[PDB]
Amino acid sequence: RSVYFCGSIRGGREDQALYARIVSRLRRYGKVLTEHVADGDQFIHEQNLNWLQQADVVVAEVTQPSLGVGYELGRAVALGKPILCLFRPQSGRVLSAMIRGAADGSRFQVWDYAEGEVETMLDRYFEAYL
Amino acid sequence: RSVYFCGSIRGGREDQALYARIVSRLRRYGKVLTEHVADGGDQFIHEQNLNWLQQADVVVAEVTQPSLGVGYELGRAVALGKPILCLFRPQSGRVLSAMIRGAADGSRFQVWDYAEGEVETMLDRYFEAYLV
Ligand SMILES: CC(C)CCNc1ncnc2c1ncn2[C@@H]1O[C@H](COP(=O)(O)O)[C@@H](O)[C@H]1O
Ligand SMILES: CC(C)CCNc1ncnc2c1ncn2[C@@H]1O[C@H](COP(=O)(O)O)[C@@H](O)[C@H]1O
Repeated sequence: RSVYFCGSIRGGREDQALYARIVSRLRRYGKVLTEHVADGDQFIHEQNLNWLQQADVVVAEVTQPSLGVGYELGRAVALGKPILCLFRPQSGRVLSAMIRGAADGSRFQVWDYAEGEVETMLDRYFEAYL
Repeated sequence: RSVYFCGSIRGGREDQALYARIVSRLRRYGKVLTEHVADGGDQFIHEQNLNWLQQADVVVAEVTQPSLGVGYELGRAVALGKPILCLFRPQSGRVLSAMIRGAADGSRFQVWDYAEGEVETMLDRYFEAYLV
C-alpha cells in the first residue's frame, strides 16, 4: 500500500517526464511516498530513509545513473524490501553490473522495457506480485 | 587493514586518473579489494564485490561522477556499519547527491570536499586522525 519510487535528480533530469508517468501509474497500486522525484541534505536523507523504512515496495527507474537511486536500492535491499528496477536499453547505456547483478528471485527484479510500455510493465508487475 | 574503493564505471570514466591516484594512496593504509576500478557476468561481479564489502574494514568512495553502483555500494556498506569516507570534487561544477551528502553522520559516514591536487594528503589525514 506504500510505494517508494526512485529516480535520478542530481544525476540528471533527462527522464523527468517519464518519472511523472511512472509516479502517476504507481498511484493506482499504492500511496507514492516520493512524489518529489516527479516534480538541507541532512533533512532530505532522514526524510527519505523514514519513507524507505515504511515502504512496502520499492520501484526504481535505473536508466539515468544516480548516486541517490543506487543508495536507495542498497538501503532497500538491506531492509528486505521487494524491489523492481526499470531499465531502458534503447538509451544506449549499459546498466551498472551492481544493479543488474543484484537481481535475485522475486525479491529484486530488473526489467528491460521500451519507453512507450512503461505503464503496461508496471501493471504487469503489480498484478503478478502485488 | 582492508579497504574497499568505490568509483564510477558504467556511470562514466571521466575521473579515472583520480581513481588511480586514490587507489595508489590507499595502498599505504591497507590492501585495496577493488583495484580494478582504477584500470564473468553481472551476477558474479555483484557477489564478488558484496563479499569484499562485507569483509572490508573501511569504505572509500569517490562520489563526483554519479553512479548507480557506487551509490549501491554505499547503501549496502551503511547498513553493514562500515566506516565510510566519500570524496567529492566541487570544481567539477556538480552538486553532490542529497542522499550522499545527507548520509554524513559522525565518524561512520564522512563526506569530504577536495581540490584535485590535495586528494593524497586528504587520504593521509583521514587515516591518520579521522578513522575510528
Ligand atoms: C525538499 C526537496 C524536495 C528537495 C529536493 N531534494 C530531494 N528531495 C527529495 N528526494 C531527493 C532529493 N534529492 C534526492 N532525492 C532522492 O534521491 C534520489 C535521487 O538521487 P540523485 O539526486 O543523487 O540523482 C531520488 O530517488 C530521491 O528519492
Ligand atoms: C565490461 C565492464 C565495463 C565491466 C565492469 N564490471 C565491473 N567489474 C568490477 N566491478 C564493477 C564493475 N561494474 C561495477 N563495479 C563496481 O560498482 C561500482 C561502479 O558501478 P557503476 O558501473 O554503476 O558506475 C564500482 O565501485 C565497482 O567497484
